[PDB]
Amino acid sequence: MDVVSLDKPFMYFEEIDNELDYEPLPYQGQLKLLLGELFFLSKLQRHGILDGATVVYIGSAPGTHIRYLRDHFYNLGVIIKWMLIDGRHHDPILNGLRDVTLVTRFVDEEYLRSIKKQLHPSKIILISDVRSEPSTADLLSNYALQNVMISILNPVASSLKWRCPFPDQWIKDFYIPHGNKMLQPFAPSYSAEMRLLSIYMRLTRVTKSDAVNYEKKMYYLNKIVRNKVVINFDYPNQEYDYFHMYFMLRTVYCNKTFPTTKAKILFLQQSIFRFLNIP
Ligand SMILES: Nc1ncnc2c1c(I)cn2[C@@H]1O[C@H](CSCC[C@H](N)C(=O)O)[C@@H](O)[C@H]1O
Repeated sequence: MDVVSLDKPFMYFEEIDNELDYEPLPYQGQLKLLLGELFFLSKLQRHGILDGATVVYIGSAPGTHIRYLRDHFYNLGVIIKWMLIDGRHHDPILNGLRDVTLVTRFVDEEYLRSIKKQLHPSKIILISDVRSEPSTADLLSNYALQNVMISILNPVASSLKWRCPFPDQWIKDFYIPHGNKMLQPFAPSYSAEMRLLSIYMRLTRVTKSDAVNYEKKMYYLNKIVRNKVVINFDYPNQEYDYFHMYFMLRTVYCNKTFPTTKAKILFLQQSIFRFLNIP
């Protein structure tokens, strides 16, 4: 790989500072979700709004990584209830947890109102990973449903699956919430997916020119940036994705104390990799 010297990685989409013309690990998907959700929920913990909340995770199955998320905050003493809702069955590793409610159901507008009624007036934190390759109509239907989740559940914060439809497959302008577009390390090599993180809802219009901007910015990120070795980085692995993961994991809280920040991140990465069975 090519070498580079960086003070920090790109954390949000807006920070990508170049574009490029697009051209055609074990269980890496669970690692991608676990890191982004650790990042999101740790930010909410820093703002002091996580304690006492109920996390409503829609599109959670199988959700093997969710067991690590729940165990992490449970051992920190943070009082969290989990509600995992998906039409498919969840990973059996999520069984036998009193603070984790497993729901086998595809959500619609009617069911969203019923769960809001039963959880009201407790704080709701929404995590959505719903999907269906998907067509642009599928994405528009998925993103419409995510808007319905927010307008009905009225969460204090939300993390939404966000991949803009490709410009050559455009159908119609649509609206998404305002928020920060978190970038995902260990995503597929040329994925353009991000997580929309919002702390509360004003809607924002997405156009075909935005789709072009997304496509070129994310290709430059995947083709150029993520194939760099950060030579100044003090870490056993200097590849950019590990550099990126390192900066996400340093916002994570820990019960154990460490002599250095590097020792803390190294412990966290080892803990995550072992649970996900990554060498
Ligand atoms: N309306 C809905 N209500 C409920 N779940 C819905 C929908 C719709 I539309 C789609 N999904 C679900 O989203 C998942 C996408 S991959 C998750 C991956 C998961 N986050 C993991 O950790 O492995 C599938 O499991 C699918 O069943």
